[PDB]
Amino acid sequence: VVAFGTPEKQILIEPVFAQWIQATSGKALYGFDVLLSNPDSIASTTGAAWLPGWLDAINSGTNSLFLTIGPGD
Amino acid sequence: MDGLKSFLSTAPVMIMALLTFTAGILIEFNRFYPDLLFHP
Amino acid sequence: MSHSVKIYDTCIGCTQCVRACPLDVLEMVPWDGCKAAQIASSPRTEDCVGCKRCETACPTDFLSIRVYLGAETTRSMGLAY
Amino acid sequence: MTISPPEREAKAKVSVDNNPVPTSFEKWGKPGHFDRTLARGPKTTTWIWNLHANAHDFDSQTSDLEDVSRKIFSAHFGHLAVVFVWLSGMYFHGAKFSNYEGWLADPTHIKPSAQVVWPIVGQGILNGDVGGGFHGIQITSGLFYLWRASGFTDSYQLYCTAIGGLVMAALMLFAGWFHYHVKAPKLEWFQNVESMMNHHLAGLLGLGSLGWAGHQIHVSMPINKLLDAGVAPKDIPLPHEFILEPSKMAELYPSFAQGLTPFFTLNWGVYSDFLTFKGGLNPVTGGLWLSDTAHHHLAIAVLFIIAGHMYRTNWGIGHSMKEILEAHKGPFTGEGHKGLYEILTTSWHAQLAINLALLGSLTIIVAQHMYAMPPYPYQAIDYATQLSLFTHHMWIGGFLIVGAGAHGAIFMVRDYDPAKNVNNLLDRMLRHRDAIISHLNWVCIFLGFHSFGLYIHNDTMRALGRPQDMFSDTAIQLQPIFAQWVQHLHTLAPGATAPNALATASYAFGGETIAVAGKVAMMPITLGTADFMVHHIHAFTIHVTALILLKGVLYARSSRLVPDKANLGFRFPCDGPGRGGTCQVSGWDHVFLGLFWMYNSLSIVIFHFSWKMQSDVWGTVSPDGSVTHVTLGNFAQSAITINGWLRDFLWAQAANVINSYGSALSAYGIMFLAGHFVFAFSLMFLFSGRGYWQELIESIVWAHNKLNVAPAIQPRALSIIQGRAVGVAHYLLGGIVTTWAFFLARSLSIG
Amino acid sequence: AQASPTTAGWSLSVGIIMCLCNVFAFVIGYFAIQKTGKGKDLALPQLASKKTFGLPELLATMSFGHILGAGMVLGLAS
Amino acid sequence: MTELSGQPPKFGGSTGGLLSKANREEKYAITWTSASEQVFEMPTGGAAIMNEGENLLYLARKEQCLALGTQLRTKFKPKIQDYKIYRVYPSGEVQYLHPADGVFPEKVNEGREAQGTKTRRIGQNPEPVTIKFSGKAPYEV
Ligand code: CLA
Ligand code: CLA
Ligand code: CLA
Ligand code: CLA
Ligand code: CLA
Ligand code: CLA
Ligand code: CLA
Ligand SMILES: CCCCCCCCCCCCCCCC(=O)OC[C@H](COP(=O)(O)OC[C@@H](O)CO)OC(=O)CCCCCCCCCCCCCCC
Ligand SMILES: [Cl-]
Repeated sequence: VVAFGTPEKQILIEPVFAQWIQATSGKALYGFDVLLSNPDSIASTTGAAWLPGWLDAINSGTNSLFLTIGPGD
Repeated sequence: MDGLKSFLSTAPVMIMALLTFTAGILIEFNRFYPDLLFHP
Repeated sequence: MSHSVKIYDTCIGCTQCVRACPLDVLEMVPWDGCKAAQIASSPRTEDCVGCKRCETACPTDFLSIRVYLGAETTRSMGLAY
Repeated sequence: MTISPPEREAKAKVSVDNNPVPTSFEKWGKPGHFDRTLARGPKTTTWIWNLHANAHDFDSQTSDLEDVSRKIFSAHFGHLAVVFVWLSGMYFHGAKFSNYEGWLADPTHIKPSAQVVWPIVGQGILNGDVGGGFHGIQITSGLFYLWRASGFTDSYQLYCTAIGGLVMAALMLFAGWFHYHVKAPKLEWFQNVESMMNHHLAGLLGLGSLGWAGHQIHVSMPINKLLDAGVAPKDIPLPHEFILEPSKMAELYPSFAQGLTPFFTLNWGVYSDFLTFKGGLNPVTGGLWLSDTAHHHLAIAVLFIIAGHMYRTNWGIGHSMKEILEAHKGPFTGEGHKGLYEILTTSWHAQLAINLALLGSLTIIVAQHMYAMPPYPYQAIDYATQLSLFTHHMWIGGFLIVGAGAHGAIFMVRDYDPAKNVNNLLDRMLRHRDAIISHLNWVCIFLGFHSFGLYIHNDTMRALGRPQDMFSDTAIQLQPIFAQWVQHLHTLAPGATAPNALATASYAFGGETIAVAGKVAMMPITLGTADFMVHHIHAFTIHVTALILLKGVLYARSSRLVPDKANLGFRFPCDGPGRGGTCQVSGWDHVFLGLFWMYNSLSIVIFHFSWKMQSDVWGTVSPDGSVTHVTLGNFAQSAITINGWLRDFLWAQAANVINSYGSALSAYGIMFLAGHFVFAFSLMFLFSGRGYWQELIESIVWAHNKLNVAPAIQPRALSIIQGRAVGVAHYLLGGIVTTWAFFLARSLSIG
Repeated sequence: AQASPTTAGWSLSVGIIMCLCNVFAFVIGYFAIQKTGKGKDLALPQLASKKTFGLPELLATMSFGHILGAGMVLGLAS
Repeated sequence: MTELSGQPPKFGGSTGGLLSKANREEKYAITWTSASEQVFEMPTGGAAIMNEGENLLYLARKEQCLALGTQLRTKFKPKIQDYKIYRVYPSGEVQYLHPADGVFPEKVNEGREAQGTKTRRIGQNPEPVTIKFSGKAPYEV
């Protein structure tokens, strides 16, 4: 489909499950708002001393901590 | 005759005939309705 | 050295293994376990090369003659030098 | 009792059976009839594969040499029918689906195109703009050039050729049916080798080139002379108008005024107007001179017609081939050729091996001759056409050669009689095959070390920053001195050793740089250290292929390991794990390995050709005359290392195939990936073994039994020999398709 | 600057060259042909040296004579 | 065993014959009586001529002698079932090998002792774990 000059007809499956897992650990990029990606969550309202640093690391696109994924992945 | 029928009914003739029928179906369906990546 | 050639009690005495053997490893000896009243024997396994022609020939449901390859000698390696 | 003609014996050596095989359709409905082992019934899926493997094995089907000969004759007829259908389809697509007339009107500013893709699922992008508003796939077969050389002008002539090709195919088909079922020639008829040879040299080759010389003089040459002058194809009279108006022939060639009298009175010189010997190329079109080719075909007709008289048939004069064979025997060869006439008249595989060898060699010769002496108009301008035809004829020749080795081995297994071969050539070669094969092995090792080893030395020296220690024209030179000397002799031939030749036979040996349009048609092809190394690589690979195949033939009967191999047959997997393991001892397996090695050799040959022509030949000439080659003359310094071939040849020139997406050449990149895939796929069959696959089939069959879907024809893993056949077939297909895509994309992208 | 061919056959090309080559070819054929008289078609009353030993021998040696003669004519013609 | 007689077959020579092993290690001999001078296939490549009467031939291996023996007994008009095969050592010692008791092994014969016999099926061999840390395999017990 890309050879014939029509790359818009690609079957591109979004890896929704791994993105959702990333969200559960705090990755807000996808907007799933589940567990550590939701401030109201009981999993995130614990006062865990690691949570601010873990979120700050996992939500900056400057490292290899849960690299953003797409149909290629 | 019966031998010609038994030959035209052999496995390669029948499998190529069915493959041709299915290819015609798919090619024509994509001719009149192309680019169906998914259902609306 | 040599390979090991065993003959089991499912032998029907058809002798096809002896005819297949290209090195005269096998013989037919009298027996009473089958109708043919004969069983295959391997009295010269020191000449056996292990080409498995006997096993190819055996008709019984899984072979009644079995060749287990063992220690390699110049006779068993089919060497002419 | 079908259609019975009178007789047609003509009081000749004809002897036929009136109706041995009756016509019926029932054996069509019984697949496997020709083999006793298959007529019973398929119990395992192996029966299926065998049904295709023994289809043409007529020897294993029947013991009557006469029936085998009749089968082969009728199958030859059916094969000619298939080829006639193919050629007629070519002419039909050129007639009704090609821009042949638009191309003829302006060949320089247009590209040869046939086959229009149907616009669907986006494949309509494959209809690239070839010129004059025409959109299609560009063809590299060079059909348009052969057609312009023949004298074609209208699509209706090509359509008539296509209709005639269909009719000729029907003729060949009916002839095969009639000569196998009705009048079937006896065995005694095929064994007249003197008669057959006289006819083939005189009637097939001689009369063929005679008739084609007639057509070239009457149709090709005048139309091509009018095309080269620019009279335009719509204004040139039809070919028959030159026969109906001999004044029109005299106005183009005044020699036609004097009539046939110079021929009958041996006054041939006045025929200089159309019987010429110029030598070089046409300045307007870059091809060979059609008058030179007409004179050539005329002399070839003369030579072949004369040669068709040496052998004796019914009238006493001639030669007995058995006599000539039996006469030749010396102090080194005992009885020489005593017994060869008998095996070359009762064994089909012997003739087949000889003929495959010579035909493959001849096709390689055809590639190497047609590239440097472009016989067709505007052929050398199209580097894609040139490269494509070259590599195609190369591959065909190599395959025919591998088949020659195969059928030599088959003859040895099936038709060898030791009583009929006592102390002759065959006997003594079998008696010193150890000497032969050991020396060929040593030559192969010496060639591998002294060709590829030079490349490895150069890679290591260059990597270490030691260019002065390399093998190259600028360091340790390895000059192809003898080839350079022969090139120089060729250059000086016209006017000296070739007085009546105006120009050199091929400008690849030297001379001016003949250029048509913006591109260079042909120019001298210099030879240096890199050429030396590549040529010795060619020598090495050809010698290794010959080693494998010759060993396969010479030991197909026996070896020190397997002394009774002749009883095992031509084609068998092994003779056990014993004796250390005896895998691939058969002649068939030697053919199997020789296939890979011929692929290796020919891949290197075509890579050498492509790179050398892109570096030191093809290019653009300026109005000043400056030649800018396709890849800027990079061969001499890059083709001396393997990294040079990986970077400047493969990696560099692969840029067109990979970026072909979204363009008309995208199918080439697709087939590129496809060839890579099939090559990788073959490695599963070649690297594994039947036992694993059968055991896996066991569990899959158990799962079928669980749901009661097990088939009555039990699934069996591919046989050992079949595993290898699948492996080699897919290896060759994948690799050749990869390089087909690579070559076509690269050559079409460089304009 | 091609090969000149005598200009017209008249008396020199024929007889003096062609007939002589045919005669000498007939001599060498009568001297060296193995199966002299056994063709499917036989020869009419022998007498001289033309159809004395078979139509096949005569025809083959006349063909060879014309080969020799064409060679001679074209060669000496310069 | 004693001495071996017979005439060498008519043959001009091959590269496939005996090597250093024949003198250094062991060799094999096959004798047979032929009714006439007839051509046969040499197991080492080529065609040889056997003579009427007795013929002795020296080969490199026992399998080569047995292949020649099968060819003699299967490919000749009056079949030759008379060939005897011996193992020849460089000490001059000759050892009669085939056919063992004067009778081809394909057919039964009295006075033959069974060897390699196993009084059970294949599926009745013991488990290797039951015999590990011995030196035996399940077929050797
Ligand atoms: C093997 C996996 C695979 C899958 C997932 C797809 C999927 C798809 N491809 Mg693709 N393709 C593949 C392999 C695959 N392809 C390969 C190997 C190639 C190389 C040859 C291609 C090359 C390719 C091209 C060139 C194109 C596609 C296109 C398409 C799309 C067209 C679908 C369509 O409408 O067709 C037909 C739709 C149908 C419904 C046909 C079925 C009709 C049946 C016969 C009737 C049955 C109905 C039944 C009676 C109803 C009963 C209901 C029941 C409840 C009672 C589709 C989403 C097209 C596209 O544009 O993509 C968007 C297109 O142009 N593919
Ligand atoms: C109503 C609009 C329409 C129009 C404008 C066309 C136009 C065209 N069609 Mg199409 N087609 C249509 C409807 C239409 N079709 C429908 C509704 C179907 C679904 C059944 C098809 C399925 C179809 C096929 C399979 C083929 C065409 C083909 C063709 C072309 C040749 C016509 C012909 O009869 O030659 C010859 C016709 C045929 C060879 C097949 C006739 C099609 C019938 C309906 C199906 C028969 C196939 C058979 C049941 C199973 C295949 C086995 C095989 C050995 C035949 C033509 C330009 C042919 C083509 O593309 O040429 C290369 C062709 O192969 N069409
Ligand atoms: C109506 C025509 C007709 C009929 C019914 C028969 C009948 C028969 N032929 Mg015969 N024959 C024919 C035409 C015909 N033939 C032609 C045209 C030729 C010239 C090539 C021959 C030459 C010939 C030979 C040499 C032999 C037979 C044999 C046989 C018998 C074996 C059955 C068989 O062929 O298996 C089934 C065959 C098929 C289903 C054919 C499938 C297509 C094959 C695989 C390839 C097609 C290539 C094609 C022929 C080439 C031209 C095609 C091109 C125009 C596209 C059978 C009774 C064989 C025999 O004696 O049996 C022991 C045999 O050796 N025939
Ligand atoms: C001058 C006489 C003559 C000619 C023209 C041929 C020609 C041919 N023979 Mg034949 N042959 C002859 C005499 C002749 N033979 C005799 C006397 C014998 C008995 C010993 C044989 C026995 C023999 C065998 C055993 C075989 C052949 C085969 C062949 C074909 C293989 C070559 C090929 O494929 O090239 C290219 C093919 C072509 C160009 C096909 C066109 C030629 C047509 C069919 C005949 C010419 C038409 C006719 C002469 C009138 C047209 C010319 C006129 C208008 C001026 C070939 C067409 C092989 C075969 O069967 O091939 C199918 C084969 O197996 N020949
Ligand atoms: C080193 C010696 C030598 C060499 C170089 C060749 C090489 C060649 N031979 Mg030759 N052959 C040889 C020895 C040799 N042969 C001897 C000693 C004899 C006497 C028995 C023959 C008799 C022989 C014949 C009768 C023919 C050849 C033909 C050929 C050419 C085949 C080309 C081809 O396959 O294309 C395509 C094939 C063809 C155009 C014609 C195919 C002819 C048939 C199919 C093959 C021969 C059938 C065979 C004689 C049947 C009888 C054998 C047995 C069943 C009794 C080829 C170049 C053929 C040829 O055309 O010569 C120019 C051919 O007609 N050979
Ligand atoms: C004039 C040439 C010629 C002749 C007439 C023969 C004749 C014969 N050969 Mg031989 N051979 C040839 C060329 C020739 N071959 C070449 C060029 C090679 C090198 C590859 C061989 C190597 C060879 C071997 C190794 C063997 C034979 C065998 C045979 C015999 C069985 C025929 C057969 O294969 O069954 C039917 C044919 C087939 C099943 C072929 C189909 C499979 C092909 C290879 C697939 C190719 C795919 C296609 C080209 C490209 C891919 C497209 C795909 C996706 C559709 C037969 C008498 C066999 C034999 O037993 O000898 C007695 C055998 O063992 N030949
Ligand atoms: C890159 C892959 C590769 C290589 C290098 C080889 C190597 C070789 N093949 Mg082989 N082959 C291959 C792929 C390869 N094969 C594949 C895929 C197949 C399956 C089809 C085969 C099947 C095959 C067959 C059937 C045969 C060969 C043959 C040969 C030998 C030819 C003689 C020769 O070239 O002299 C020697 C060349 C070399 C050893 C290449 C390396 C030399 C380097 C440059 C020098 C090394 C310097 C020094 C020694 C390094 C020492 C390091 C130090 C620490 C000790 C050769 C050793 C033929 C043969 O045996 O000919 C006699 C033969 O019969 N091959
Ligand atoms: C640059 C070329 C380099 C090669 C020169 C050295 C030649 C090597 C072998 C010497 C003898 C062969 C020459 C006499 C040719 C010849 O026939 O000699 C004569 C003799 C047989 O001749 P007869 O007297 O028997 O002639 C009667 C014939 O009708 C026999 O049927 O041949 C032999 O003695 C057998 C050995 C030949 C096999 C040796 C070939 C080895 C392969 C070497 C390949 C080199 C490549 C050459 C390049 C094309
Ligand atoms: Cl480099």
